Amino acid sequence: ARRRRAEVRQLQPDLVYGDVLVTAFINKIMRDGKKNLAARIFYDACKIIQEKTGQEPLKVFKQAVENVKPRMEVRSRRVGGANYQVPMEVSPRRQQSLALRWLVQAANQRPERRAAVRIAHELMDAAEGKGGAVKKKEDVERMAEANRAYAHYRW
Amino acid sequence: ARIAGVEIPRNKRVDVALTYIYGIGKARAKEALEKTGINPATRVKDLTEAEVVRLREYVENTWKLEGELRAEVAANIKRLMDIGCYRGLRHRRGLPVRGQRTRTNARTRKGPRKTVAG
Amino acid sequence: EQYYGTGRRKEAVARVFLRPGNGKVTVNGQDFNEYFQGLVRAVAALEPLRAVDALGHFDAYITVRGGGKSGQIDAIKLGIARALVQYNPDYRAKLKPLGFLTRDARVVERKKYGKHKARRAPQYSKR
Amino acid sequence: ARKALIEKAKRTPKFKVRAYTRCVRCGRARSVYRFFGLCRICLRELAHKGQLPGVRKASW
Amino acid sequence: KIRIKLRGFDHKTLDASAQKIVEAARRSGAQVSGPIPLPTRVRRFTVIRGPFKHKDSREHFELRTHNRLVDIINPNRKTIEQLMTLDLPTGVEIEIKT
Amino acid sequence: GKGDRRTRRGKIWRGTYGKYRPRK
Amino acid sequence: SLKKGVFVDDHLLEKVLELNAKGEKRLIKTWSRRSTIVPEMVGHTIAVYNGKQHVPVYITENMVGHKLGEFAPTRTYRGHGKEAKAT
RNA sequence: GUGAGGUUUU
RNA sequence: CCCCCGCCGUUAGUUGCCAGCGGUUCGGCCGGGCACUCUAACGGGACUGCCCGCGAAAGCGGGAGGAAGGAGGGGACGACGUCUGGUCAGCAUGGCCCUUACGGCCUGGGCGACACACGUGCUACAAUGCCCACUACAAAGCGAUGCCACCCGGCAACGGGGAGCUAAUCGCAAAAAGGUGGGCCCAGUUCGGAUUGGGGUCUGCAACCCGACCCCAUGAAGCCGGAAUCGCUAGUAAUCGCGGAUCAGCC
Ligand SMILES: [Mg+2]
Ligand SMILES: [Mg+2]
Ligand SMILES: [Mg+2]
Ligand SMILES: [Mg+2]
Ligand SMILES: [Mg+2]
Ligand SMILES: [Mg+2]
Ligand SMILES: [Mg+2]
Ligand SMILES: [Mg+2]
Ligand SMILES: [Mg+2]
Ligand SMILES: [Mg+2]
Ligand SMILES: [Zn+2]
Repeated sequence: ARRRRAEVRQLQPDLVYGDVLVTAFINKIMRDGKKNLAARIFYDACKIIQEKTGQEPLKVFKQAVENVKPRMEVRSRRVGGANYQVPMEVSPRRQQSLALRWLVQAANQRPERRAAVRIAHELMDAAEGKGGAVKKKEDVERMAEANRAYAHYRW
Repeated sequence: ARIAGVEIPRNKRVDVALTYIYGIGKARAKEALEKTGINPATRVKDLTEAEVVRLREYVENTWKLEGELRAEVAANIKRLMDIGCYRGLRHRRGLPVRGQRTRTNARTRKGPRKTVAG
Repeated sequence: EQYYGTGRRKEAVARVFLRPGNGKVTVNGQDFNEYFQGLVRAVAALEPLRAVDALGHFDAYITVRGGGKSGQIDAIKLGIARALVQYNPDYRAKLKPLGFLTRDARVVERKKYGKHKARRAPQYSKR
Repeated sequence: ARKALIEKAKRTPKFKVRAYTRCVRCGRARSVYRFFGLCRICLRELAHKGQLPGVRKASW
Repeated sequence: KIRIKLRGFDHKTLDASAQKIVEAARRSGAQVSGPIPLPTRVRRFTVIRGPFKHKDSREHFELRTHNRLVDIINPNRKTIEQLMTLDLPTGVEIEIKT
Repeated sequence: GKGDRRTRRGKIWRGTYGKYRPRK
Repeated sequence: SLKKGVFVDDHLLEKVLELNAKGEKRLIKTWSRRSTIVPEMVGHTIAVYNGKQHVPVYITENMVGHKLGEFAPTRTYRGHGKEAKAT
């Protein structure tokens, strides 16, 4: 079953600048357990996280908190005739985690030759606040609280 | 930036564009430049325009001309069947000839999923 | 300099060496950015010292032997925390309010039968 | 054969392929050891009578 | 002083020499210290239990090499005698080094 | 790569070092 | 990957070379191919177990350092097909 | 106040 | 009740650290320590035990607190029984035939034959990967006809020695991204890759078709896949890194 509270999945108190919120996003950027190649993008790169955004090297994501998180989407449906289980009264932890796993591939899937552009393909989207999670909150997250037909099937 | 060979990889590093010239590889494009003094991290386009033309005779001294040893790929198969050996029809039936398995893996010289009826 | 602190992750034989001096943090023959160079978790080591307004007047070099690299940093976060016996372990108002008093015991789990790499196994076939 | 496969291999041993690294009492030649001589099957029905101490069950 | 390769079967029966030469050599001249531990060389033979119809899930089989050495601080005619005139030949195969 | 003819670890996976990349 | 010692089997090293003493018929029965074919006599026919049965081999002066190991017909592969798949 | 295109016997 | 793990006064002080202060080649090196350090020996070692709420009844939220917590952690462990499931490709045993033989006798071939078709291991779709200066942070089994630093001949695959070891230093091995690196510039491209016929070294009767594949030739396929699968709950995936076991390479 599932009737049990979770674990010590809250990682660790880190030491660089605090900021356990985006160190987990570095854990989303990295693959194959590789360190000192993903943390060089966020920390050791001194020319792409600054000199282009205008200010504020560490807290670029001020714009990438207020209006970028995907929150509200369907869980899972079987043959389940016409439920449309969008609204759901969703959770802030899932709201953060869908951003942390859905704001990743706007730099990996979008390549560029330069070793200073393919990294911080994402930092301009975080500083400006654009990408694939801005139109999605207007497409998917604005079709639940306006009118009246879907289904009584909830849980 | 013209090369010693024929197919130009369009202005890359001297370890890269000079390599896949026929007759040249990793251990010839790596030692053929450190003797002449070119730093292997530089570009073919950023070479000296005299090093463009004087690094061409060094390649064409000993080994046989481009396409001729590629014809010796088909001619060595001819000379091994001096009496019409069994290795000749090991070659000319579309399969690897070392002795790999050919129902699974080593699907290369066979046509990929070409012919079965059932 | 020789203290009670023995922080053993990664089967690292920990011998931590510190006394009141002048420098912030030292290591065996290097200067904290050449031997510890390579992991970002080594840019700020002395968390039990800097957390209690006792930042940088300790020598804090080591003789630690076993395993890899970041368990030495865990032997600073836990090795200094066991090595504060000079700074009076009856001081119970320096490590208690912060979320600090969980000890490093998370070791990598061992390997079993029918198995490649410690709970990775071949799957079902149904034929 | 079943009985005299031991005496079949006791001719002059030639060289370092087709090794006669066989089990002693039965007719096995698989998973023998340079500390036992017996095989993985005969350590089960011989060393678990108490006949061959040393090797035990660890199970940690 | 001298190295003596102590190999016992079980560590209690190896303590029947490592705890008998020592307590038989402390009291009358040419004293002795306790045994330092050599590494127990636990072998690994993790092989299949069943003869034929047993594919995976095999049992661990070890082989424990219990070994120490006792450091005497003076050898003489009343302590080399205590190495070879007392014996409990049930868990002991020792050697004497030079 | 492991399965390559000559890489850094292609000598490790296949057993011996190369005639251009020796031991020392 | 051949070396300075070109090995022929001691069972079959000089018991193929009976021709070079006087001169006899153009056949002699050797067995192996992992042993090197004899370089002393040339031009004649050497009987050998060629993989399937004892059928001879005949050189035509084209071997300088070529290996005889490509002479083994025993897989009489007629062609493709005849599978009866999905089993 | 609510649920199935829906199955065959080895 | 049987151990790993985090874990100590006592710990043996052949791992021994100038940690005091010692002197040194500036490795505790060396002619006393054991104060700080394992292997392996070991007995103490918290228990929702105390408090306040839910309760006639232990289930009882949380606090103190330590090595950890209310089950300290994984692990070690496998009921009465099922499948007339399978084992003579162990052993003994009933039984069919074979004992001038489905036995041995002698060394080439075969299990790696090819056009397929399902899942199991290595596993690149590139600047986040990569032949590339480089030397390290080593958990444990290995190794005296074996490992083989240094010292070699080395474009070397590897001849011939010796250094240390009848077996924790001496040497295994290289721990891997640690590189503060120069670059490979959106590329079907040094990201990536096999089949290939000639030469040079073999440990080995001998490597072909059944040596590792060693610099060489040469590099076909691949930009993340369909009807929804399937190993994974916080030290769990994932590349990376080490040894055996019959062991000469290693398939
Ligand atoms: Mg090309
Ligand atoms: Mg791990
Ligand atoms: Mg039915
Ligand atoms: Mg003490
Ligand atoms: Mg439990
Ligand atoms: Mg069955
Ligand atoms: Mg079944
Ligand atoms: Mg059956
Ligand atoms: Mg293509
Ligand atoms: Mg191996
Ligand atoms: Zn047996």
